Amino acid sequence: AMSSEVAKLVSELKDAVHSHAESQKVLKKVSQELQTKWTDWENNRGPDYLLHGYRVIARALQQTYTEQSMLIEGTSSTGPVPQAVTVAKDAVTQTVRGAIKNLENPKPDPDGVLMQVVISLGIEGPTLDPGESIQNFLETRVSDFGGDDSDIDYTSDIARLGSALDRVRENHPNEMPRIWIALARELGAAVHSHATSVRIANHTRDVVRMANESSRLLQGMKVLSVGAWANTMTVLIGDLFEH
Amino acid sequence: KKKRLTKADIGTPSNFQHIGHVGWDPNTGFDLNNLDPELKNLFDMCGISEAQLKDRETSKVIYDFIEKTGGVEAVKNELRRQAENLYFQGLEH
Repeated sequence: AMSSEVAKLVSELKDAVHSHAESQKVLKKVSQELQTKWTDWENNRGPDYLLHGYRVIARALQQTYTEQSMLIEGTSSTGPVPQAVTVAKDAVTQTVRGAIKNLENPKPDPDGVLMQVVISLGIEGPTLDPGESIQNFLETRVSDFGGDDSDIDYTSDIARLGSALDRVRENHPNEMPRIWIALARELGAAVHSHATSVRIANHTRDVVRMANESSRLLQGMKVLSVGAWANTMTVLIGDLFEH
Repeated sequence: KKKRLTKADIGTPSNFQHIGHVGWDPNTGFDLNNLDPELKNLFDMCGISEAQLKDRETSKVIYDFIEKTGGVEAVKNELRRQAENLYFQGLEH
């Protein structure tokens, strides 16, 4: 770095490489904390883990609600509600009532892969690059949650949602937050109902202050790496809604 | 069947593309394509350069002030009040 002009090249790249691998060290420590805790809490505290997992999700649905609330254009209906958004809002209610149904009123056997996926959509979807395909996201997630082996066919539900949500995402981008809030309020009710019915089967109530811990560590991850957070979110989701 | 992402995969990078909190990344600064419009508008009224937004040391100090004064929400509400004030003040009696 003798010259004035190579020393800057050296310095800038020096810095770029170091503070990258520095921020990786951080993330790794936060990850390892979150890992040992959840591993223990699963293997020890049994259904209190589960109970807190719902609340960590439940908290994350409310967060995307209020976050996406502040992107909506006008709460006023300024012209006709476009076709693509009516169709999107309806698909939200249908896919969610049906993820509710695969789980609560099945046909011989309860399955929760559909719940899991739309939950990941609800928390992680609003954080995706606008360029990301909602259809593709949903397809990738039925594999990541099992799905291919499972004897329910989801291809109907996925194409309902992916088609509707992607049409808005490309054709009416400023209306997407309207759909995300809808998705979150239905999911938020759906989850809180699953949480209260799983409470009925003998439990330590206020030690699910785990929730404030995980949502502390997860909030730290999020500002370091939104992507890493979305991955560890979908890990939590994968331990939920099963049996 | 097995879920591809288990507890040992916690913190591993997502194979998907993500916007980033308040449209800010702690190594690359503010993603300028996915910056919020009303936040951009604030930054232009402050003369803040695109190169200052994309610089790590300075974007942190912007990010942190924005969090200090009540998150992006307060900023949005403020530019919005200012616009409906500018609406009524364009009216000539």
